Amino acid sequence: MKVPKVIKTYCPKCKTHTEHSVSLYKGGKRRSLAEGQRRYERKNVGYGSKRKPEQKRFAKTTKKQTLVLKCQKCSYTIVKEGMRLKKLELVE
Amino acid sequence: SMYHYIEQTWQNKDWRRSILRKRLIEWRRQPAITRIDRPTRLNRARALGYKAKQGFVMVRVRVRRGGLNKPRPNSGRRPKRMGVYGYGPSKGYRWIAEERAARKFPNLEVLGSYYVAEDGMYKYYEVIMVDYSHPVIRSDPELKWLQDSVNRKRVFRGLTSAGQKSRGL
RNA sequence: CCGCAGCCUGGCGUUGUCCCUCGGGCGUUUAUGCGUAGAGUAGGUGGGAGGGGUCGAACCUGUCCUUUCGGGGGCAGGGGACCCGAAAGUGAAACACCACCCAUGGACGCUCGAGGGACUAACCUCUCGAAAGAGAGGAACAACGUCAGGUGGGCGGUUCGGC
RNA sequence: ACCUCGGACUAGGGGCAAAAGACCAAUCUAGCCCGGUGAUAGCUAGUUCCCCCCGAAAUGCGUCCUAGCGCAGCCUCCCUAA
RNA sequence: GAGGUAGAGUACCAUCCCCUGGUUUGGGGGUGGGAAGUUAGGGGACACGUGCCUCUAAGGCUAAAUAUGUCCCGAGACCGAU
RNA sequence: CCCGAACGGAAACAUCUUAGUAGGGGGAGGAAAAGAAAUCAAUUGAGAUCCCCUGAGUAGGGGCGACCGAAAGGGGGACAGC
Repeated sequence: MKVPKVIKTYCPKCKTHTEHSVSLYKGGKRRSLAEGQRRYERKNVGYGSKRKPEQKRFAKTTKKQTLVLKCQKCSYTIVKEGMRLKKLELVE
Repeated sequence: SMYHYIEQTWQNKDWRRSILRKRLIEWRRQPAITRIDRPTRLNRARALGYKAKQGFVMVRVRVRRGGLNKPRPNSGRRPKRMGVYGYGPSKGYRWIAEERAARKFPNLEVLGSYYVAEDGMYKYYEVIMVDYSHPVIRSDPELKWLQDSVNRKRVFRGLTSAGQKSRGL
């Protein structure tokens, strides 16, 4: 697909339809020392089999594409619903 | 208070260590268990109540460093309990020191212990060892408790200071 | 699917002393600096118009080194006492004193590397020696412990869909 | 490479095997005995007094699920409700 | 009022391992470092700082209050010779 | 007091749990152990330890799965401290 860089949509803080910056969604860094991460080593310490099952088989060819819009007039950022696509082209 | 100054030289670091290294070598020639007529660092022994009155004695012993001397299993086991590296003898070497030391002189009893030197291949400790059958200590008001049986062979059940330490009180 | 022995490598400890070339430093020892306009070496920021002055200066005369030989910096004697301005320029001035930074070199006690070498006193191997102790070769390595990584059906538990 | 006798040694995930997965006490694809341990069975057989009333299903969906279970439908018993 | 004493490879720290709820927080050990010590230290749920509160280890030793039937008295909705 | 299991459970099973029990080794006594806080908790309080009832399947742990599982306080017993 093709999507323009700027889309006039509603801004919750601006309480009307405003211009926005549109870009793909990117996951953040794993951010070690998380509670869900801390227990991993505390569960991996000692002797035993691979404590947590890990996925090895993959079925879906692609992954869901998500749109991220930022509200220029108030620096707000909104999170949109995902969708399955080949590759979301950001060219206007 | 010499005992205050004995470790003033040897508190954490002193060139005294070079001298002991010489003593360290000769002790390896000495038997793994032996008797020394006068205990080394009285600051500990007297701190454990040792009295130079007739009826006490000092013993030195050495042990090998490393993890636990545990065999690999052979039957059908789950991976959890079958690894080997990383094990360690749960009860401390300070504790183990008296044990073999205790067996040496069963007609006596153990009170307290400490190391005095240590290299990368051996640990060297010193242990108070008391005769209770001596007709001297038999009449002490200050240690009349020992006349009872229950004080015997204690180190094997871990009622010594090390045992209490191993139990983490 | 994996796990654990064993193996290979490396780190740490048992680990000592002389070093040796170089590259790093640690706490020190010191000394070396021109885009233009200008009395002229303003390298860049500070307190600072006072700093030096028998609590030794201006002047010129040489021995000497260096540099964009521009020019400044260090030598005592000849000279027994004088110069910079708060005054003229510079997007940024005082060779007025004392500080900080960049930057060049050597050295001092300590540390790490590219490493290399040497020794023996550790330790190891062997022999003699009743013991005690002695001698011979390697060597701060090796080996051990511990940790990590690579390998690892040598051994251990397991699954091996459904219609 | 004969045969055999007396003594002795090698222990089970081991021992021995001029090696057949053979033998190791009649027990050998992992010996025996005793203990974990009254282990595990979505399997198989049995389950015992009388009378009387009421009185089914063999279907749907889900399930490493079709020799079982969960939610339904199908039963009985009780109470309330008008 | 003045002065003095008051327990080291111990605390504590990093790492590996063990276990317990102890979890970025507990205790033990191995390994490596490693203190202060009265004008000391520790503790008061992640870390650090600040105040406030309470204890003083690294040595002892200890009456009773509970664990049990090899045994001895007593009692029993325990069985009557498979 | 050290060493240290599988069986099963999770409808599979490997982390986990079954479990520091079965069992090994050492050493006692008639009881043993432990026993005088580096204890708690929290408005500035209590005052050794032990066991009994609660606190409480609470806190908290874990493919957050089966499951595991405190403490403080209160209420009882004897309450001795050198």
